[PDB]
Amino acid sequence: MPAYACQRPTPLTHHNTGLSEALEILAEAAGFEGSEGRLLTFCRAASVLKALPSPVTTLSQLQGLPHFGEHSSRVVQELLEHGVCEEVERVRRSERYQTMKLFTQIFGVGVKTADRWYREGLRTLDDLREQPQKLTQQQKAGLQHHQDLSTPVLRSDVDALQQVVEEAVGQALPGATVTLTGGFRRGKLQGHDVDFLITHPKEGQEAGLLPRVMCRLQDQGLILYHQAFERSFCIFRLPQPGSWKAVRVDLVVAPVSQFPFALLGWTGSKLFQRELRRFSRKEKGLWLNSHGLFDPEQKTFFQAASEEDIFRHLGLEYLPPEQRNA
DNA sequence: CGGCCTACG
DNA sequence: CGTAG
DNA sequence: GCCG
Ligand SMILES: [Mn+2]
Ligand SMILES: [Mn+2]
Ligand SMILES: [Mn+2]
Ligand SMILES: [Mn+2]
Ligand SMILES: [Mn+2]
Ligand SMILES: [Mn+2]
Ligand code: NA
Repeated sequence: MPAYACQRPTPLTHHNTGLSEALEILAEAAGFEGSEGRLLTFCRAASVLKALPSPVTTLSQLQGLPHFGEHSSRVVQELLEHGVCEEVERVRRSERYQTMKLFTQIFGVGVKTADRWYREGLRTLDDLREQPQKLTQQQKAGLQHHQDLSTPVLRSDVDALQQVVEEAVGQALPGATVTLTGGFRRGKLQGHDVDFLITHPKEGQEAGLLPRVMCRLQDQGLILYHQAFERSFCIFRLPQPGSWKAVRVDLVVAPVSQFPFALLGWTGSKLFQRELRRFSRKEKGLWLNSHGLFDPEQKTFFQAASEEDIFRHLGLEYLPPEQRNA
């Protein structure tokens, strides 16, 4: 088992679901306390289990696995022997965990804001609604739409949404294309939002595109909320039988020269991409982001025509999106 | 021990 | 500060 | 919390 998640296939469904979910609770809780290092170790340990070919049945099967030390091994041991880990359950029921989870779920609220509200004594959404002058416009939108935004987006919803985005994109710039990214591109059947990547085959034609797209979607009455720019974090009105629901949609524009890097970055998973950027820098001495791959010694950017090119540049076996579910 | 991804709005 | 994978 |  290699130490970096980008070095091994990780399928969407696997054989250690219960174990990985428990470690991800501890990862999430570490994030709420500002310990990004502990969050990373628990996320990485969970991801190792997702990549295994069969269920872990005995503690002995953890020896030699990367990111399993005393703490993560004790969690698994308690789950194997008792079906529950007391630490995990204590986190689950804790007021701190439940409230930080509730608050950070709000669009416009991060860990730092949620923690401040927690220290001020706030605990519920209605607490926040009874003091609305303290909220940003973004947070007000996130709170008004919170119920709809807590409802999973179905892959069945995504097709209809892509065609309306394509219509606006085609008026904004004929020939421009829309690609579904994020978790749906990795094969998820549900998600918390829809992610789209927009480009145009003629380099430079994409300049100034996203404002033109947003104006057109807004004129169609489809935009419930949005803030030159190249990323837009929106709330869209999506049809429903006899009504509609609010859905989070992210739109990103990239020049076609950067498209493989943007496709790779926006297809995720989040942990996969953090691990891939870490691997690039620490093992290969190259700097990766969603715009390109930089050699800081020769002062040059790698040209990529495909995701396959990027894996080759980095000396990694190619993984299709459905094996990037770290 | 230091490091932990790397951007844009 | 928020947001993205 | 774990790697290297
Ligand atoms: Mn170990
Ligand atoms: Mn026991
Ligand atoms: Mn998504
Ligand atoms: Mn998104
Ligand atoms: Mn850019
Ligand atoms: Mn996210
Ligand atoms: Na949030």
